[PDB]
Order: sequence, then C-alpha cells, then structure tokens
Amino acid sequence: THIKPSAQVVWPIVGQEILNGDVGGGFQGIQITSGFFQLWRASGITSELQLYTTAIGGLVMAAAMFFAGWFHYHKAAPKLEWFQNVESMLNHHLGGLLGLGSLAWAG
Amino acid sequence: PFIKLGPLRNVTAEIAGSLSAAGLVLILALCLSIYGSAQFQSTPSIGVKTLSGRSVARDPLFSADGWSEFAAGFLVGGEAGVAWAYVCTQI
Amino acid sequence: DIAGLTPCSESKAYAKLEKKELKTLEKRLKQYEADSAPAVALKATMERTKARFANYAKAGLLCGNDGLPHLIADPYGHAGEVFIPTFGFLYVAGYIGYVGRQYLIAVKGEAKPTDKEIIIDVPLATKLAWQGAGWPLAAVQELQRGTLLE
Amino acid sequence: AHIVKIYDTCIGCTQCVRACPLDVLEMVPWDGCKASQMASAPRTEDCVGCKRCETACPTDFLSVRVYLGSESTRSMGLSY
Amino acid sequence: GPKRGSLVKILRPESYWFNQVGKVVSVDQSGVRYPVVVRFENQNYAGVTTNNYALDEVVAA
Amino acid sequence: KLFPKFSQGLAQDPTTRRIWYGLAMAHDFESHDGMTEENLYQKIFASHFGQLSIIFLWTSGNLFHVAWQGNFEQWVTDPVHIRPIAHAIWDPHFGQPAVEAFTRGGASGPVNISTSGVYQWWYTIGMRTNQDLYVGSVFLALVSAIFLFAGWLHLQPNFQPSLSWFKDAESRLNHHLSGLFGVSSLAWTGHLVHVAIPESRGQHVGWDNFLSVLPHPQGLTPFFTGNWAAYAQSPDTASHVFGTAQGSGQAILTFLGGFHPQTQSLWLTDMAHHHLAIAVIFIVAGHMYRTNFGIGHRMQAILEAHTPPSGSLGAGHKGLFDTVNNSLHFQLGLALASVGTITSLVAQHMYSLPPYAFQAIDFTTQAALYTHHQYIAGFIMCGAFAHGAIFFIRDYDPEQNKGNVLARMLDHKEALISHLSWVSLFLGFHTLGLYVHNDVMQAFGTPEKQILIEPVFAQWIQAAHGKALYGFDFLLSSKTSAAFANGQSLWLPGWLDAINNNQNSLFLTIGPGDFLVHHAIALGLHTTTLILVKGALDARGSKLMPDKKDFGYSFPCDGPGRGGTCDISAYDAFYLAVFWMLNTIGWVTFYWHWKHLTLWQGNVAQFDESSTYLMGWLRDYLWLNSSQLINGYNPFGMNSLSVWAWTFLFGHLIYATGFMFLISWRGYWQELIETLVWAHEKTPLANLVYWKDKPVALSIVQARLVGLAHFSVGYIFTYAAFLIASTS
Amino acid sequence: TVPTLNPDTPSPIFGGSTGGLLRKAQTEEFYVITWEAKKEQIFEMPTGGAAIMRQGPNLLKFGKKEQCLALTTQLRNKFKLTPCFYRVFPDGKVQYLHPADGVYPEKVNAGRVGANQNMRRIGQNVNPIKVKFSGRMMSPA
Amino acid sequence: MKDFTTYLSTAPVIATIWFTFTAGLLIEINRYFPDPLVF
Ligand SMILES: CC1=C(/C=C/C(C)=C/C=C/C(C)=C\C=C\C=C(C)\C=C\C=C(C)\C=C\C2=C(C)CCCC2(C)C)C(C)(C)CCC1
Ligand SMILES: CC1=C(/C=C/C(C)=C\C=C\C(C)=C\C=C\C=C(C)\C=C/C=C(C)/C=C/C2=C(C)CCCC2(C)C)C(C)(C)CCC1
Ligand code: SF4
Ligand code: SF4
Ligand code: SF4
Repeated sequence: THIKPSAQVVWPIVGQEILNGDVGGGFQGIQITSGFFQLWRASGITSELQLYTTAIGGLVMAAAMFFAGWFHYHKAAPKLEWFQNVESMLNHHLGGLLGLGSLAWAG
Repeated sequence: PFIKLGPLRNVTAEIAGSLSAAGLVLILALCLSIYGSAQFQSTPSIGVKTLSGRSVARDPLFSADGWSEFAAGFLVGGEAGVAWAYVCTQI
Repeated sequence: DIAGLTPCSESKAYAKLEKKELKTLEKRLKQYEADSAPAVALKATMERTKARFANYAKAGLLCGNDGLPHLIADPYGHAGEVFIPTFGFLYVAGYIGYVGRQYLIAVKGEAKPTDKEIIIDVPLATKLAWQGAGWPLAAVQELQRGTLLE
Repeated sequence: AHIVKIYDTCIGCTQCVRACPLDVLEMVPWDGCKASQMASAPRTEDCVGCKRCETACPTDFLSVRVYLGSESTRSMGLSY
Repeated sequence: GPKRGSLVKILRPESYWFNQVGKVVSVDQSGVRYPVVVRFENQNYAGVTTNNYALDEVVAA
Repeated sequence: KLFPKFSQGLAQDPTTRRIWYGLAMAHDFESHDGMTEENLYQKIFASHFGQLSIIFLWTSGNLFHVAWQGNFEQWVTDPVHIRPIAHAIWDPHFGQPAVEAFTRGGASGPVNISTSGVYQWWYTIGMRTNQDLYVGSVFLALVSAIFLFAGWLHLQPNFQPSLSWFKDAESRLNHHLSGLFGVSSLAWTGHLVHVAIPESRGQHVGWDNFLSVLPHPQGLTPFFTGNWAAYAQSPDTASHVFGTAQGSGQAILTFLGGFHPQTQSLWLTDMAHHHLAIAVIFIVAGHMYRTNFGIGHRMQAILEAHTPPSGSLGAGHKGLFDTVNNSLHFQLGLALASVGTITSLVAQHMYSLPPYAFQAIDFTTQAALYTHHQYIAGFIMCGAFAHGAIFFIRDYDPEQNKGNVLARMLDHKEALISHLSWVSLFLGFHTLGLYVHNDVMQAFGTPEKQILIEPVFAQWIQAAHGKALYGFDFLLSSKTSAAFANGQSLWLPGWLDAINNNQNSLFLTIGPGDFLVHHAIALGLHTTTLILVKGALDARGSKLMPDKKDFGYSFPCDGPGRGGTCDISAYDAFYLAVFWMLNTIGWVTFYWHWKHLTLWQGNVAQFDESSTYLMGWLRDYLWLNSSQLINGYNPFGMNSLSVWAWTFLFGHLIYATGFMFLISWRGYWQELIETLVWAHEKTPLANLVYWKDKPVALSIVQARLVGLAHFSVGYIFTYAAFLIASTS
Repeated sequence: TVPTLNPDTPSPIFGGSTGGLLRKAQTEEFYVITWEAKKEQIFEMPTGGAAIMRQGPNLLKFGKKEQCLALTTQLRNKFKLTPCFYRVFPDGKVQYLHPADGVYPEKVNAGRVGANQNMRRIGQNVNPIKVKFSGRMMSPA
Repeated sequence: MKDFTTYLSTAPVIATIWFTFTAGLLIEINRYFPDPLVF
C-alpha cells in the first residue's frame, strides 16, 4: 500500500540524480508502471534470488533460440512440404503450446 | 419533426412546426426551378426502351416543359400538404 | 557592474538560491538514516550542489536581479565565459571538417570511391585523424598554395 | 487536351511509346539518329498527362515533354 | 571527333553533367547530329550513366 | 461560350474543376483570352478604383455603426472607465441569459467591445459627437460612389488612356511625391493645427466657424515674417488635461519629445511639426524627374550611369529601366516589399511611441493592433517574394539584361541560397540547443547552470539612446558628450524622461530571455527568406528541371520519374514559405504579448525568469492566460467570454481540417468519388436526378491552396481569440 | 492495309461486376476490344473481377481507352495474343483506333508523318516574354 | 577474418564504436570536472 514499485536506478552524474525519487522502502529510484511486481506476487515469488535465477534461465533460452535460428537455416532447413503441414501445426499448437502450457502453468 | 424537438417544444409549438415544414417545400421549389433553369435547352434524354427492349415513347420527366410542372407540383403539393399535418394534430 | 548586474560572489538572490536548493535536499534526507545508501547520495549531491555555487562565486560571473548567472560575449573581466571556448569549437569543428575533407579527397582517385564511404578504410582515416591535429597550419598553407577552391 | 512534343535529341529507343497507357506516341523513320527512327505524338486528344513517357526517356535532357494544357473528358481519365 | 576514351567537358547547359567530365565511348562516323557517345562515373536522377552529344557540345581537357 | 467568359480552355472543362479554376483565374489578366497590354493596364486601373471604393465604403461603415450603435459620447466624457462599443448585435439564436451577458457598457441590448483603437484615433484627431461620425460617414460614402463612377468613366473609348501614358513613370513619381505625399500631409498638418490642437485645448471648431476662429493669437505674421519661433512660444503644461482648457498652451509647432503625461501619447504640436516638416521635404523632392518642361532627371540615364570601374558589378544597372517599366510584377514586388517593411515599421514604432491619447492604457487594443500589422506585414512579404519569381519566369529578358546586377544575381545563386542555409542552420541548432539546454537544467533543479547570455549590444544601444539602467555612459547617457549638450535644451528632457519611465513600453528593459527569442525571430526571417529567394531564383531552371520557365509559376509536379518532383514549382515554394511566415510571426507576436502582459500585471520578473526556457512559455504564458478563456462556459454556468472561446475552438477545427487537405492527396479521394458516382447512377428515384457538372476531386494546386487557407485562417482566428480574451 | 470490320461476336464468360459501364456509355463514347483467343483461359478484369475467355472471336465493352490498353498489354504480354480495338458513339457510328496503321506504334511503319516534333534542343526555346500578346505557348516556335 | 573486419569497418558499426567513445569521453570529463559554465 505504502511503497511505490520501482526497478530502475539512475547513475549519479549530470543532475540525473534527481530522477531517483522518494519511492519507499529506503530506496531511491524510478517508479515502474509495467506491473511486474504484481506478476511476481501472483507467481509466488518471495525473494530476489529467485528473480536472478529466472533471469539467468531466460538468457540461456535466448542463446538456445539464437542457436535454433542459425541451425534451422544453416545446418537443417525444413522442406516446403514441411511448412505446409497445416493440420499438424494447428493440432500441435492448440494442444501442446496452449493446452499443455496452461496445464503446466495451472500446476 | 419541427413540433416536438424545436425551441418552443417546451411551451406556439405546432404553429412553430407548421410553416417550417411549408418552408423546405418552397426552397426545394427554388432548388428544383433552379435545377431546371440550367439543364434542359434542347429535347429529352432517357433510356428510351423497356426491359422488353422495344423503342417506347420518351418520358416528359426530363424536358423544358417537364420539370416546371414537377416544380409546381412540389409547391402546390408541399404548401397544401403541410397544412393537413396541423389541421389534424392541432385543429 | 557590466549592464549594472551584480557579481555572483556578492549577490543576495544567488546566495538565497544556494539556500533553497540545499534546504530542499535536507527536507528529503530526514526521511532516511545516516548509515543508509540514499543518505550518502542526498549528502553527496548537496556537497556537489553547494560546491557548484562556490565555484561560480570563485569564477566571478555576473548574477542579475533573477539570482542566475548571465554571460558576457564581446571583449576583459569575462574572457573565459565565451571568447576562449569559442576558439575551442572552431578548432575541433575545423579538425573534424578537415579530416573529413582529407578522407574524401584521399579516396576520390581509386576507381570506385563510393565503397570507401561505407566500408570505411579505418587505417587511412586513423592516420588522417592524427594529421588533422595541425589543421589550421595546413588549412592556411592550402588557402595560400591555391588547391583549396574549384 | 494536353500537349506532348518530341525534340530532336531522340535516340528512338522506343521506351516512351512502349510505356504509354493510352497510345499517344508512335515511331517514324528519320535521318538524324543512329537508330534511324524518331518519336511522334499524333494522338494528343487521348493524352492523359500521366508522364510515364517522360519517366521512360533515357536522353539528357528528356526528348519527350508533356505540357499539361486545357483539360477535356478523356484527359481527365473519366469513365462516368 | 574526339579520340576514344579521352576526358571531355560537357558544354550543353541543359545536361545533368554540365561543366562536368566524361569519357568518349565512340564518335559515330555518319550524318548523325549527336555522334559523341559519352559515359560518366556518376548517374543522373533518371538512372542513366551515358548520353549522346554534338561536336560543339564537347571540349577535350 | 460559357463562364469562364475569359477562357475557352477552362470553359470547355466538363467537370466541377471549370468552376473552381474560374474563381481562381478571375484576377489573372495576362492569362485571359485575347488579352493585350492595353486591356491589362486598363483593367488594373479600373480594379484599383474598385478597391478604393470598397475601402471607403468599409471605413464609412465603421463610423456609421459607432455613431448609430455605440457609446461614443459616453467615452469622451470618461475614456479611462468606459469600454468602447463597436456595434450592436441582433442574434435570434441567443438564449435568455446570453442577451443579459452581452449587454455591456450603457447599452440597451447586446454589444461588442471595440479593440481597433478607432475610438482613441478619432478622439485624438478631433471627433466629438455622433453628428461628426455621421457627416464623415456620408462624405466617405460619397467618395466611394465617386471612385466607382471614376472606374467606369475611364472605361469608355473617349476616356481610355494610352499605354504611353501608363509608362510615364517620372510624372507619376513627381506627382505622388509632391502631391499625394507632400500636399496631403501638409493639408493634414492643416487639420491638426485648425481642428485637432484646438480640440485638445477645449475649443470645438466646426465647418460653420473655423474660418472665424484664430488658432494662434498673432497668427500668420510669424509665417511670413520668418519669426517661426513664436509658434513654439508656450506649449501645453505638464499638468494639462486632454480636451480641457486646464493647463493648455498656445503653441502650434514644437519639438518637445516624450509624452503628454496624463494620456501618455505624443504631443500634437510635435505631430503637427512632423507632418509639416516631411511635407516640405516631399514637396521639394517631388520636382526631380523630367516631364514637359525640360528641367529634371532621366531615370534611364541615372541607372545606366551607375556601373562601377573594373566591372565589379558587371554592366551595373544597364537595361533595368526597360525590364522594370515593362514588368508589372517587378513593380508589385518592390511595392509589397517596401509596404511590408513599413507595416512592421508602423507596428514597432506605434507601440513604443503611441500617438493617440488614452491608447496604451487600452491593453487589448494595443495587443490586437500589434498582432494585426505584423501578420499583415508577413503575408505582404510572402506576396512580394511571390511576384519576385513571376517576374523571373514570365518577364525577364536574358539578352536585354546581359551581365547586369540581375543576371549576375542569377549567376551565383547557389552561393546565396547555400549561405542563407548556413545562417538558418546555425541559428536553428544553437538557439534550440540553448533553450533545450535551459529546460534540462530547469528540470533537474539547477537553473544556475543555465546558459543566459545578456544582450550587451541592445543594452548598449538603449544606453546610447539615454536609458541609464545599464550604466555604460554613452552618448545621450553621458552628461559630458556633445550629443547631449547640443539638444539638451530642445526635446531631450521630454525624451530621457520617457525612455526611463519603465511603466511605459519605450525601449523596454532587456535580459537573457530577450536574447534567445530575438535569435528565434532571426531564424524566422532567414529561413522564410531562404524558401522565398530559392523559389524566386530557381523559378526559371534547375538541374532537375532546366525548362521550368516553360511551365510557369504554379504546376503540380513533373511526374514521379527520375526520383519524383512534388512541390517543384515556385508556386509551391511560396506555399512552403507561408508556413514559416505563420510560425515566425507566431513567435514574434508571443514575444510581444507576454513581455507586455507581465509589465501590465506588475511583475516583469515573471517574464525575465520563465522566458529563458520553453516550458516557461508553455506553462507561464499559454497554460496561465487561457484559464479565463476556456472557462467562458462550463457545466455550471457562463460568462461574457463566450464568443472568444467559441471562436477559439472554431479556429482549432479550421486548423485541423487544413491538415486533412495538406496530408491526404488526390488519388484516394478521386477513387472515393469514383465509387460514389457509380453509387448514384444505380440508385433508383435518385436516378432521376443527374449532375450537369461531372463531380471530380480538387486539384493538387487546389488542395495546396485550400490547405494553406484553412491553416492560416485557423492560425489567425485562434490567436485573435486568445490575445483578446486573455488581455481583456 | 484495311482496318477491321465491326461484327457481332459473343463476349467471354463473366458473372458481372460494378466496375463496368454507366451513363457515359449511353450519352458519350464507350469503347470495344476485339481478338481471337485460341483456348479458354482466365484474365484479370481491369475494372475488377475474374473472367474466363472463350475460343474464337471475343469482344468486351469499356468506357475508357486505358481499360483497353491495360487489358491489351495484359493479353499481349501474358498469353502472347494480338487484339485490335476501336471506339463507339451513341448514334451508332465507330472510330477505328488500334493498331491505327495495322503496325503497333512501338516498331516503325511507313506512312505515319511526325506530329508535335520540335527540331531543336529544349534549352534553345525562347523566353516567355517573347510569347505574350497571343494565345501561344513556349515550345511551338 | 579479412571479411569479418571489413564488416566491423562498415559505416553503422564504426559510427557506434565512435559515438560510445566520444559520448564516454564527455560523460567522463563531466564526472571529474562536474558542472562547467566556464572552461
Ligand atoms: C570575434 C567575436 C565575435 C564576432 C565575430 C565576427 C564579427 C565574425 C565575422 C566573421 C566573418 C565575416 C567570417 C567570414 C568567413 C568567410 C569565408 C569565405 C569562410 C570560409 C570558410 C571555408 C573555406 C572553410 C573551409 C574548411 C576548413 C578550413 C576546415 C573544415 C572543412 C572546410 C572545407 C569547411 C562575437 C562578438 C560574435 C563573439 C566574441 C568574439
Ligand atoms: C480619416 C478620417 C476621416 C476622413 C477624412 C477625410 C477623408 C477628409 C477629407 C478632406 C477634407 C476634410 C478636406 C478639407 C479641405 C479644406 C480646404 C482645402 C480649405 C481651404 C480654404 C481656403 C479659404 C483656402 C484658400 C487658398 C488660399 C487662401 C491661398 C492658396 C490657394 C487656396 C485656394 C488653398 C473621418 C473623419 C471620416 C473618420 C475619422 C478619420
Ligand atoms: S523515349 Fe526519348 S528516346 Fe526513346 S523514343 Fe521516346 S523519345 Fe526517342
Ligand atoms: S503522358 Fe501519359 S499518356 Fe500522355 S503521352 Fe506521355 S504517356 Fe501517353
Ligand atoms: S505530386 Fe502527386 S503526382 Fe505529381 S509527383 Fe508528387 S506525387 Fe506523383
């Protein structure tokens, strides 16, 4: 109720220091309006360590996606036939992605 | 229209609405007499035939003596026709 | 003094602009302990902000009825405000410009020059970079010599 | 209608005839140029003035010019 | 006409390369008016690197 | 065969365009069918009369309604605390409380407050009753009818003048300089001496008795004697009350300087001597060109003689006589240039040296006027530069001007254009750079870090003029300067007293906020001149389009080919130039408005401190002084500032339509229409109606004008509503 | 050589579109296109829509000559065919247009003398003071 | 890597490797010499 959500700090140079405003909890900074703090409460996040670990995971996933993109063009590029399997694409996206997604989330 | 929505809707409400309907009549008559003043200089111009395709006589809808009697019809019809929406709703 | 405006070293309003800004930050600093992180920032800013005012009073700028330092732009009380800096620019701008001149001309004679505007010959540019240090001595000599104009 | 003229700098590369959407220009024999041919504008009453002809000309400066003039039903691209 | 590949200034005022330099590709030996075919390094607005000129609209310099 | 009577080409147009162009083509004489130089000049002459008749009728109209509907007589008796009535209003659309609201002054119904300064004008000149206004209204109406008469008069073959007569420039110059300038200012001075001065001294002199009243006790004795000093023997006292006997003197011609202390306007004795003095210079100077007597100068010979040695100016001015005497657009360019300068001249001298009693006490009137003449001056300037290139295209003879100043002008035009570009980019970068710098320092709470340059150069000039604030001690500041000692016993006491009264507008105090804005205005000037000059010089030919002069002054483009050629014509150059006009005089008028608003309000420290950054303009000028304006109505109730706020929004709405016509162009709209014209033709009942004139989209050039027009109107009206509502 | 006769032949298959004829065809000049399509293959309607061509002689009806020369260039480039086309007037007269002299305008055909052909460089035009006091323009000299 | 270095010597890359330099330089100098209106 009595802390303003903040997740950005300015460096002390060139008067920009003033942007670090009175946001609460003994911390000086920019009040965020992205709504992450509430996501985090909804996900059950309790400590920062957890946020760190989630962050490192996202970086690995970024590496994996970049790898994936080089791979599926430079080593193993799928054939026209492939991309045209619309029925299979639709089924897998509906049931795996959305379905198992919200299922495991619900977990 | 000009009875229930007008400025004197909250009161001369139908006397107010009466001759105002008699007006767009007389302006249409200017619009239709002035519409006619420009167009017709020499003879008519319509799709002459019917759906059957035989050369039927051309209509006087489009002519020099045509739109005059329409413009007259729009006046005598309008002015008189206005009076009977306030001989029935008022008188 | 010049245009009747007071010197910042003396003027009241300027010295009351000191007070207001400092006494804005000391109304914040109350809401934190002395050992804390943001207290070291609201002390350091103050120290810097109070140092800043002191360093215009020592510089000796003219402050008006406003309380703000105004500037002098012609002759010698206030040379350093504009008259010195001014040369600073015309140098470094002349530096940049003449390096850029010596690059484009140095490429010009090489079959397709347009490639060197994009895939820039870095080790050409970085040699012209240093050469462009002594540019007014070259710029003058080139105006003399008569290779400067088409 | 619009005015269209061809000047003597024409090479007769024929791009301006081939580009036109309303067939205004044609190629005629001549004695001036390496291609032995020159462009001509005998049908300017059908000219719309869209300036594809100009855009198509390779000569410097262009050897076709379209001067937008008095406008008639055809030149105004009307189908109504 | 000028010798092939010679550096020539244009003197036709309405040209995109006016008072500019070009190289002669081939001067047509016939009754043509603009025989001197010149090619330039830089294009005009109309994406063209080459044009035809008369003998009084060139000067080898 | 149909209207346009004057154009076969347009008359044969099957569409609605015929109409538009017809309206647009109406005043362009040279472009009409079967036109000659004779018809051109003659139509122009008649048209001038026509203009004059509209002007005199308009002026008479004002006087008429002030006399008939105003409170002219209540004003004279109490000028300080009565709001001058322009006109009555009879609006059947008004509601009950609206009629109460607009009943201001001593009016028996709804009325509007004049902000034209015609009251103080009149009043200062001598106008006293409604009767006077009526008689003047009749007179000037008579002059209007006379001018109309005159127009049709020299239309008949007996009274049709010859082209030779029109080309007699020397005679027109002599007559205008001696008669129109000299005699008419002499005669005014006559009016000031015989009517205005006595009226200020409280002796009402009318048609029936002037001849019987002595303006000076020993009148017309000094005049012939050469004892002119007697006319300056006893001026009005420093405690003189305007329009009353109290403190009045007898002098008719003085050099006093400063203001009439209670009214705060120039001394009518000074004005008299001024008009008289100039009158003499004009009268003597108007005998300078040769006509029918043998004595006088040749213009041609003067111009052709002025060619410097070693051809540093080429052939000098050889050939300019002909190219000017032939070219009408040249004359209109010179005329509009000069007229535009003097329009701003008027604006800048009138505010700082107001000439009218109990003006300058009228804030709203002053603001309205000064905005007025600066915008008028702007438009007039763009127009000058618009008949600039019309010359360059249609009129110029390249052979006849060979190697002159004009041809040489064309020669190095890339230098001119590129150096204007430099000068505008410089200002644009640095001024904006120093403002935005100033804002960032303001934002971070460190205004002490601002870059505030003090305007030392203007502060020097003000010092040379005698203001002592800055303490430079130069010329009219320093008591030990010949310049001081010469005129100290002439007018300087009235002058120096006025310059140093800082509650008046005369050479206001200047600080760093003044510094930035003047360089903003300089940006305004140089850039607009860049567009206009570039448009003028490249009207004839460029590298993209060498044959532009074959097309003329307005054309849409030259196609999409070889890159694209939108807004290529000098027309379009002037169009682009109008936007800078608007923006620049927008800046100048703001500058003006605020620096006064803060003076009247009693806190000049508001201006000096917030004008140094642009939020300051946004917050302290725009946001603050619209407070009352936007309140003219709310859900709770209404007040008297209804019309301005209505018109405020009106202007904004006009302003945004303009954007519509400027941004979106033809191809969309025509295809829109294309489907609509099918839609109509297969809609029954409506089928029975068909158009005579085929419906078509407005042209490019049409779109170009119509956008510009909406934009300008919206600009003007919006400001006007703001200016007036805030100042009032 | 002779211009085309103007006979009755059947137009190709089409469900109909709104893009087609209007009042202009009735009281002004509409346009007619003629060609011999070999097989039945589909074409783009220049006034919008899909339409199947028929074998033998096919004629279409348009109200502007662009709608012809958009189609003709679409019939000439794609299918490699060769169409003739001409005007119509509302009293029953015809104006034969294209190809005017059998040969298409791009490749040269004898008996087509040059019109609006200026015989100088454009910069060798006179200045527009030297064409006032007339009804003339800047190029025709 | 003749190819990789030509790319690193492309216009948009040089500009960025140049601007982070002349930006830092100006941020840096504003650190140890804070708040200048002279020199
Ligand atoms: C001192 C001062 C001042 C003043 C100033 C002035 C007054 C100036 C003037 C100036 C001028 C009057 C100038 C002129 C110029 C000219 C010219 C003519 C130029 C040229 C240039 C060039 C040629 C360049 C070149 C180059 C180089 C060198 C390098 C780079 C590149 C380039 C190429 C760009 C003030 C007060 C403000 C401030 C204080 C100080
Ligand atoms: C602006 C104004 C106005 C108007 C004005 C006017 C427009 C006027 C005109 C005019 C006038 C009002 C004039 C008057 C005149 C007078 C005179 C002119 C007289 C004279 C007399 C005498 C007696 C003289 C004689 C003589 C002698 C003795 C000698 C020499 C010769 C002579 C003959 C001169 C008004 C008010 C409305 C409004 C406001 C403002
Ligand atoms: S394009 Fe220019 S060159 Fe090729 S033909 Fe048409 S005119 Fe002759
Ligand atoms: S303008 Fe468009 S239409 Fe008129 S000729 Fe050149 S190309 Fe054919
Ligand atoms: S104006 Fe409209 S049409 Fe003329 S070029 Fe620019 S875009 Fe193409």
